[PDB]
Amino acid sequence: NKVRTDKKERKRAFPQRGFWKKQNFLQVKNNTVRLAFAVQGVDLLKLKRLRWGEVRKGNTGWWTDDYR
Amino acid sequence: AVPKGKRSKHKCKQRQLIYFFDQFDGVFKRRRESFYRSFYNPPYFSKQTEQTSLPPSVLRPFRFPGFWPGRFAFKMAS
Amino acid sequence: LRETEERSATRTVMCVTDFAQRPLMFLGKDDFRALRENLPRIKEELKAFK
Amino acid sequence: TKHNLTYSGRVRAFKPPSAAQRWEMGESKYAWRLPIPNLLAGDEMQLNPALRIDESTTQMFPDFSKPFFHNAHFNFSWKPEEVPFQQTVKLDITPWRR
Amino acid sequence: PNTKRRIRDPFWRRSGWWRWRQQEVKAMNRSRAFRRHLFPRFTTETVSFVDAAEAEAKRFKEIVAETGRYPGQTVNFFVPKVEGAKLDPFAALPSRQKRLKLRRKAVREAEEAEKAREDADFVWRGKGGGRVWEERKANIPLGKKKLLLYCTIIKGLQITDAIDWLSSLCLHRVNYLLNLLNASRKKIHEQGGDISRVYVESYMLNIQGQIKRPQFRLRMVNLIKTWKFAVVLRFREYPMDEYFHKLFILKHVPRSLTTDMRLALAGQRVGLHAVRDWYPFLDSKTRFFHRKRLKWLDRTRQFDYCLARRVFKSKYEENCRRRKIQVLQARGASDAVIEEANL
Amino acid sequence: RGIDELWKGSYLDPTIGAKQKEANAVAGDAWPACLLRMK
Amino acid sequence: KQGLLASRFYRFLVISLMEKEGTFTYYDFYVWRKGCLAYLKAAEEEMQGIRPSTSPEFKEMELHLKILSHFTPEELSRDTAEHFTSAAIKNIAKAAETSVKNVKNVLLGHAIALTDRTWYMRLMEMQRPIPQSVEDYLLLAETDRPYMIRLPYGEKFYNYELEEALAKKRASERHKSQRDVPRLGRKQHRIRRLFVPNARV
Amino acid sequence: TEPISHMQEKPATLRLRGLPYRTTAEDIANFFEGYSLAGPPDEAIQLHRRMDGRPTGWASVYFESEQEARRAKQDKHRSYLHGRYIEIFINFETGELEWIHQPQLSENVNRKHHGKDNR
Amino acid sequence: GWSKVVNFLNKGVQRRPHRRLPGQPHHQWNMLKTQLDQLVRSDRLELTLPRAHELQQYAEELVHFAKQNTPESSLIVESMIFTPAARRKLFHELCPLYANRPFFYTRVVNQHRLRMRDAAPMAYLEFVDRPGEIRPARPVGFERKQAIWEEMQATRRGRRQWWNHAKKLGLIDEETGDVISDINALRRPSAAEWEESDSSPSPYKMVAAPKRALEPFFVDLPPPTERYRKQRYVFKRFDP
RNA sequence: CCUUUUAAUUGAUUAUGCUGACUUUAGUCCCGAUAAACUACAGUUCUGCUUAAACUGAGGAGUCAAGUAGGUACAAACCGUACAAGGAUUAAUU
Repeated sequence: NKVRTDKKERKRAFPQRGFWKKQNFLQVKNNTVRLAFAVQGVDLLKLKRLRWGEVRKGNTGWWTDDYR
Repeated sequence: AVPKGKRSKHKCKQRQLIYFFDQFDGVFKRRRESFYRSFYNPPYFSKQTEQTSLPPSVLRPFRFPGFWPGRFAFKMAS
Repeated sequence: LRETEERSATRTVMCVTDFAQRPLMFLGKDDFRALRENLPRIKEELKAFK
Repeated sequence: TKHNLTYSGRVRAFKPPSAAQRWEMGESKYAWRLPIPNLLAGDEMQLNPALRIDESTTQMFPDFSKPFFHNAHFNFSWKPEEVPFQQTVKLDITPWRR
Repeated sequence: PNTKRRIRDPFWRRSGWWRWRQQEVKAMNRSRAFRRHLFPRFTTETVSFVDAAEAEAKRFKEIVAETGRYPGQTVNFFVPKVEGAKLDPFAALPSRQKRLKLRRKAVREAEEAEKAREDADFVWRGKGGGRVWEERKANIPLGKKKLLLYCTIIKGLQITDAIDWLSSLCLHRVNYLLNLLNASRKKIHEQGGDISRVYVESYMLNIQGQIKRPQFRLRMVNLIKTWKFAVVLRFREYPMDEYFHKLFILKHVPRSLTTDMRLALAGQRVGLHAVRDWYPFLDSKTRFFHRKRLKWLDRTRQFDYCLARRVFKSKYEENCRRRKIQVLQARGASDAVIEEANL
Repeated sequence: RGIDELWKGSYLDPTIGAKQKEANAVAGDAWPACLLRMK
Repeated sequence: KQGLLASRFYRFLVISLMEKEGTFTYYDFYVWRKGCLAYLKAAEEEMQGIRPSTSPEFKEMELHLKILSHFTPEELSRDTAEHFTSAAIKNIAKAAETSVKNVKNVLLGHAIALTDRTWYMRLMEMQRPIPQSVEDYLLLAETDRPYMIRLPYGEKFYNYELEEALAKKRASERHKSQRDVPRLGRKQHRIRRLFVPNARV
Repeated sequence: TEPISHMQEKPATLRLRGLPYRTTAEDIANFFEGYSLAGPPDEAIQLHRRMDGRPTGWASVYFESEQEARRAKQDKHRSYLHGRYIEIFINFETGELEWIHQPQLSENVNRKHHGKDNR
Repeated sequence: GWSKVVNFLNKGVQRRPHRRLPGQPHHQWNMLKTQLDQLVRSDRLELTLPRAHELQQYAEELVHFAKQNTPESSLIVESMIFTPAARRKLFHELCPLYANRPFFYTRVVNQHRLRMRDAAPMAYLEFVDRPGEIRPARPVGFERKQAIWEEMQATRRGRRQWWNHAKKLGLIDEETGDVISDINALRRPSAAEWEESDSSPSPYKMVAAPKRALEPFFVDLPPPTERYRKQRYVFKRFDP
């Protein structure tokens, strides 16, 4: 829990090889958010991928740079 | 089974040196050799670090100017 | 800030797509009419190759 | 984002039926064919529900005499008379007896 | 891996590594290492390095011990430190970092003074000398046993060589040492030290502690530890004479420098003259045969240690000066600005 | 109609600028008890 | 008269800042600054037809352009201040006959331009009003302006503006005593609470 | 010293990658038509070969000035030659020693709680 | 551990002809087939050095059997491949591209760098002679004949060193004892070309371009590699 | 200082002593069950298991726990989140 009263720290004292990533569930959630934004005309994924100080209007990118 | 006595500082130092040589000749020399051979190719450019990394480059710097016989920079144009 | 370029949508064309609307091929009126004219021989060729 | 997202750990949104979906004070699914609604509509509104069909979601009409799904175009809890007689199959729970 | 690679053992060998054999073999090795040196056959003086701050501290403490009073005291006496005391009896003396700063100041002053001394080209100085920096990094989550490995790797190497070494290892927790090395190199360069002749002379590990976590098991509760350590590195800028004697005479050349030379030659970024220019440092074979040639020329008394040292120093300095002048010219600076930059 | 008074003219008002917000935020002294006793 | 010119100058500043698409390099910064200076000169021409040139702001824009003119082409193609050495900045100041402080001001202006471009891109994509004055910009930037990108594996994101701001913030906040600050879990001095003045009244 | 390989000081250079096996110095010169090289093509264009003479796919092209080299890079980067678009790089240093400014290395690499990548 | 134990435990041990991947044999075969399909679709894959070395042989087998064009080899290729896109790419691009290549259609390049996260050595596995390849592919067939002819004419050393091979290749003129003059005389139709047994003013005429013909109109769509995209990794939050 | 006195309970290599710190074992044991790709011109990797309808007059067949366990930037932070009339009759405005 957030108040750190449980005993969940006991297992973390032992090594484990890896952990499940739940990518199917997380991608479904992310795409739901993306659809909610996109129905209103927002490209959340593009915004998240933009470089610092980079401006791209519409659905444009390196390919637009190449062909323009 | 358990140790019958405490290992001494002298023997622990001996083990330090032996394990250093083992790890050196087993891992570190090889990794350094591979690293120095990789310099003959352009540095790796991870496409997942595009958002923050520099643009791709091929040039590898000459890092000892006191041994460079050529030009260091070109005069400003006009 | 949101203003962009103005383009001219003046080139009539037919688009063929898959089940997901992904484009496969574009045909003009001339190509469409040529295919329509050549149709009858195409059926015979299909029957022969079957 | 509006109500297309839940802003908590809730995964599946629960919404009770809307007032129009209820029966009392709800929207009759054949009122668009009545005289008074058409008199009030004038040229501002068109009441025919066929005009609100989303082309990118609905499927083509099937032949009623051949196997097809009910959910495609009916959107109500009954069987149209235009669909032919259907076979009622009752499970054979004791085949060994016969 | 090769599965037949020869892995070395410092204490045992098939050929026989008993203590008497070690004595004989290391006598041979010492003799060879000493004979590897070429020495000038004529010099004007034998100047040796001294540290004024350390000498003054030593004399101050000797006076305190001999007289029981501070130098200049006539009535009161020296008061040693006791439990809870907030006054340092040797507060008047400089700290170690202050002594290092004074050493750098003295090195700069002597460097400037040597440029106006006659016969400065025929003076022997020796190993020690030059500027020294001491850089510390704390909160490293590594233990003594691993830090000893990682520091034994880099001790005695040129700074760029050490950085390449530690970068090749692909170890997450060596990023602390790499950060320390990068920051130290940047700091020395900003202060005006020649990165090309900065070496890691020594290291020191200082424990800070260990954070303990419970580990619950079948019949007992254990405590697993995460270390907390600090590393202090000593960087030294070799004087030009020492740099010459190391790289040119003893052929102890940074592998980073040699790799840069080979890459330049392979990519044809330099002229064909570069091959003979860099022959004394390029490869193992060239270094060995140039050492042989130098030994023969010295034994025939055709080689001149002082003239060779002067040529090497002048070439190095002129290359650096050309870099500075041309980087200034790349900005479109005026002739007055360029001239004033040299004063 | 009247509920807007909870945010109108304040820094939560979306229909006004920063200078207007600052001007609205400026305020005087609190009513002294001496003057309050005269009311 | 002057108010309309100032408002239109701000509008032109924002629009010309956002015109360029893709990365924003020092060359793009120079082009945008030149456009702003030319706009100011044309506004002065209009004013005299019926003084911006003599203003310290105008002189500072000229100094910024002069400093930029001493950037090498590769420096102009760069889009971050990560690899500008102190020696390089000193040489730029020497060549431009200016101060290291002014060169760093040029770099800080470019970094602020980058951050503003990102902020404007996000606001425009979400269809939110863009601040239309310096006052609105300052009022909104205290709560809405982006400052960093969070990266995996603990790698650091470079912001010249954030570096400077964090250095200044640490300098100001350092050695600010917590003697009279009530902190959870620390015993309080009741008598000192009774007689030491409190500035929040 | 007339040959570029013989000069102690090299003109501004560019490096080209993506060259098919058929590529020749004359083809590279035609690709750079309209841009001033440091000399005749036989000296300005130098294809890189291995010990057996097999093409490496990499070429070095010398120009008369850094301005012309950068203009050529801008104009021809990702342009086509024998059906493959070519990548162009500067291939000379600034003299500022930017490598001294290394980025801060992560001290919190939590490998087991981050997504997969080939960094 | 101790590094010398590798030598100790491998003293007198043979190398496994096949590197074994994790899991059971059916899972290993499925993984190899999936990665072969992806390699066909992408023309190059960044893998671990051992995995590239392992998948190379299956890539070679795929190309070798796809070229043969018989029902049996077609069924073999079908058993090797999964996706229609991979099938189309193989048969319609790689087979014509390798029509005159006898063998050795792929290459493995050691990157000489260890992967950051887990220190895994890295490499590329790529089909040869494709645009963007790491190094240029050597020619085969008449193109190889032309390359050798040019080398022979370039210098006398080349003539001596290719003299005997040139006789078998047909580049030596028996009448005069020298190298032939018109190398174009050795041109012959190749399987990759369209046999001509089948033997400009239109408003929608296609325009010539290096790889595919271009339409004389514009459609506002990104390239296929950018049309559909998603976050590469959605963060999974730690639960304390 | 010296002198006299002191009830100090006044001298610790040892009580599997007590409270702690820090070494040796040792860089040793410990790493849970299946995984790939995200592309130089279209697409549909493989596997384990199968209640995944969310108005159709019906609160969508439970209880209990999380003293708020699936919100939110590759965050073990800050901020936000359970509406019984479900509020957007928002087929509106543009």
